[PDB]
Amino acid sequence: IEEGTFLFTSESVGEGHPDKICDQISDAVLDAHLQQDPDAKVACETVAKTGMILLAGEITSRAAVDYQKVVREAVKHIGYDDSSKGFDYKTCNVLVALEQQSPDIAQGVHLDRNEEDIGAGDQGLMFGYATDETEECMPLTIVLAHKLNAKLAELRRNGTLPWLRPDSKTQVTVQYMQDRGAVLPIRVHTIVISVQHDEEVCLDEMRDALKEKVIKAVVPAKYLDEDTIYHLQPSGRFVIGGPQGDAGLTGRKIIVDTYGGWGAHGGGAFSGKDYTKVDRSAAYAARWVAKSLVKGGLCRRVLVQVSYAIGVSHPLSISIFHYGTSQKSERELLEIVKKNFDLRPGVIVRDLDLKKPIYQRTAAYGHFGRDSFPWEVPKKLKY
Amino acid sequence: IEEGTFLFTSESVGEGHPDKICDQISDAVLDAHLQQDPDAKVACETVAKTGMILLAGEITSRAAVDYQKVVREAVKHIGYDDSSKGFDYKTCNVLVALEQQSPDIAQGVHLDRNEEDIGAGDQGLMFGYATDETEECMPLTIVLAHKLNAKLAELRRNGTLPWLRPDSKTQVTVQYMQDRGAVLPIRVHTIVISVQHDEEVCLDEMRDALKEKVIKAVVPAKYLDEDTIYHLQPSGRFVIGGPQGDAGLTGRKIIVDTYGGWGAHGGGAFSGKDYTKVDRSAAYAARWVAKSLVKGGLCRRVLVQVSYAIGVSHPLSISIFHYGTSQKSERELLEIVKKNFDLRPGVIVRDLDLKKPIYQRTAAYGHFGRDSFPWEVPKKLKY
Ligand SMILES: COc1ccc(N2Cc3cnc(NCC4CC4)nc3[C@]3(CCN(Cc4ccn[nH]4)C3)C2=O)cc1
Ligand SMILES: COc1ccc(N2Cc3cnc(NCC4CC4)nc3[C@]3(CCN(Cc4ccn[nH]4)C3)C2=O)cc1
Ligand SMILES: C[S@@+](CC[C@H](N)C(=O)[O-])C[C@H]1O[C@@H](n2cnc3c(N)ncnc32)[C@H](O)[C@@H]1O
Ligand SMILES: C[S@@+](CC[C@H](N)C(=O)[O-])C[C@H]1O[C@@H](n2cnc3c(N)ncnc32)[C@H](O)[C@@H]1O
Ligand SMILES: [Cl-]
Ligand SMILES: [Cl-]
Ligand SMILES: [Cl-]
Ligand SMILES: [Cl-]
Repeated sequence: IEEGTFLFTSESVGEGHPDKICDQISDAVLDAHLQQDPDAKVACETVAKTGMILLAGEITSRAAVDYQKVVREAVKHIGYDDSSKGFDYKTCNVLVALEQQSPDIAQGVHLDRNEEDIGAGDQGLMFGYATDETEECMPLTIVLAHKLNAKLAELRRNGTLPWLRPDSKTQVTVQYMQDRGAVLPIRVHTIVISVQHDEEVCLDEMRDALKEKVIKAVVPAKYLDEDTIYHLQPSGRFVIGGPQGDAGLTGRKIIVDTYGGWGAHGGGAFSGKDYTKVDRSAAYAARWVAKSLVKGGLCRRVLVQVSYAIGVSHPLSISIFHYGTSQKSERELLEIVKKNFDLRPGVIVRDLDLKKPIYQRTAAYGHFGRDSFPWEVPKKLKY
Repeated sequence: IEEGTFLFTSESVGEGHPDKICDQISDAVLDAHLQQDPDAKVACETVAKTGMILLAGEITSRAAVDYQKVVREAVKHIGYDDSSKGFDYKTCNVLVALEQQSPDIAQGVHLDRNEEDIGAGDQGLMFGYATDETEECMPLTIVLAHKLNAKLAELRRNGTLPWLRPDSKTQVTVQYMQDRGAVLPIRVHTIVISVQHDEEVCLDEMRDALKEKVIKAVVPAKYLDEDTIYHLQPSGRFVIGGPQGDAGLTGRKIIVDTYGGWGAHGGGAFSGKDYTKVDRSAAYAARWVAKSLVKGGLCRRVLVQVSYAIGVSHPLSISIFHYGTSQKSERELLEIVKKNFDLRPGVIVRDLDLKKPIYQRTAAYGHFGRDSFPWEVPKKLKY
């Protein structure tokens, strides 16, 4: 490691990783409610183990939702459709333990409140991060990690590698060069890929395909060299997978959902939650602030913290850290943020269109850096 | 905010917060297995909702564990012992969905392996952090947040404030001064406390007690001033609480368990997992490295990243970032770490005594900065 350079690692998981199954189901449930009742109050956890999807949590909604159909359709989309794969949407158990939202929360947060003045749905802290090292303003480590999982699913679904199954994990270590507080990717140091597979395909066939058809189809050759380390199917066998291999829960992939270890995290999970839960809406808004600061040329890399008290609409405080990449001071950046953004949840909902039922699309491959969701479209800053 | 100073926020939760209930139950289950079989393979998730504790996951163990008794005793200790509190260990449902560990994982990780050479139980990334701003080398924001929750439980259990219930959350914002890469606490900017309570006590009595008997008994007066903001029972009413108010899951408080937003997090949860799951053992070891570097006078503040591939014993890479607080270079610090530590899980287990059934004690008030656990006792460094 040359002075002024360093390593960093991030991971991602595939659509059939059991924790990710749960995030996607939680958001399928949220979307189903929002399609009928844009003001649904949703706090839907999902738990997955062999043969079982359990929904647990709190929903107050005017919608009439068929949980059996919504869950099973989400599992079908993921690709768990036969007992030979370890899980089947047609024949699994779907159990439901859902109640109304606590009236004590409801009265303290949103009852008889003007929408713009709705209180935060909980206390908590949230961070937003952006880095100009990729065009979409995300760490390369996690971008590559996500793309490796997406490539697996693509080659599963197109029948190229029909021995693949939906459960996968990847991990990418990149060497970076310091650049005036920004970072510049140099090379890929190590790649890990583990993916569930059928009983017939042998290890050598898998490792060859993972290198030639997955890694080389994703990672630019300029980052790979004779010294890159590859751990491909390092466990040696991964036939049992999905929830049968490992329980899944909603909100157990919060670093995969965000910045891959870069930046910071306040702890809150996204999936299964409507916009009044600031764990999601304020994290989305903080990403939007950070990405706006970088795309607007004020920063090359930036971290934002916000925090809330349950029942209180305005953030308790906001702070900006620019890694030495701005000519503006911390105070000046905060002034710019305060003049251009309003981080009350009942204003974020409007700016980011957070009653729209697009949340299942966020629940795999990261919530940030993809598909021009509203929090990924920078706001033009006035100052 | 004077130039060179900044705000930071962290939160904590109490023993009866539903997510924390689940962490404690998961670790009660782990400890019960370890008491009989020090080599138990445990991956026990817990889910909590009104009237229900569900265990889901994978356990291969020679122990004979009474899950009904272990779960109910954990709930009793927390203090949920009557339907008037919303949850009762005597009369709740305890459901069990536990299978053996996947044989495909077992064969790739530990079967027929020398203990020192056991593979990591999963891939993943983990960070360790330490900061000399408190003697126990933890961020003041989270230390104060934890202590506020502990004070609530103390005054509940001693009968001082008998209207308190076990579910609580706190959040502390501190203003800091930059100090040569270290940080120096200046003042407490905002405190939030929400705690479940009985039907009889009024809001004013609670807010007065929270200020006079909780905050003043925890936070040094030197940090509190006329401008400190207090959000005490900000929702106005919190009679419904525990799992009845909000579902809980294991591993949904991973930032409360660690550094309160400081440092970084790799995503893995601790509770319910034996030492072969590097999400826990390598995070503990990385804390131990970081704390050793600060107590050994090499750093004032430091962040360490390690990462693994399933089935591979040695970390894929290690990196140290010292925030400008060391005279040694990054390369030199890494050399010192490599000469003094061995971060294979099958060596960490020995150094940190990770077959010992002490894990339920880690599962509330943070895993770090408390009680001189082995990862909190610095290693004397040779160099
Ligand atoms: C003059 O330009 C510069 C000057 C310095 C930097 N460096 C140098 C540097 C060197 N080593 C490591 N090793 C990784 C570690 C985890 C231990 N991390 C960094 C970080 C990148 C992640 N940083 C911490 C972090 C991680 C998550 N949140 N924050 C600090 C950084 O920024 C970049 C440009
Ligand atoms: C010369 O001495 C110095 C020079 C600079 C520092 N500062 C100055 C500073 C100023 N503002 C904020 N606002 C909080 C933000 C979240 C946005 N954070 C910092 C951090 C503390 C948390 N740091 C990021 C972080 C958070 C989690 N992981 N990393 C960076 C830091 O270190 C300290 C001593
Ligand atoms: C390794 S498991 C966690 C440990 C597990 N609960 C146990 O009982 O040991 C975490 C994830 O790794 C992946 N995985 C499961 N089986 C695997 C195998 N045989 N080889 C490699 N990765 C596997 C799946 O994505 C799974 O969700
Ligand atoms: C606010 S709840 C999360 C939102 C919830 N699932 C819902 O349906 O709106 C998260 C935590 O806040 C706390 N909490 C629950 N009821 C509360 C209330 N009435 N006032 C303040 N905090 C409360 C409990 O610690 C709970 O676990
Ligand atoms: Cl996992
Ligand atoms: Cl929620
Ligand atoms: Cl919570
Ligand atoms: Cl596990």
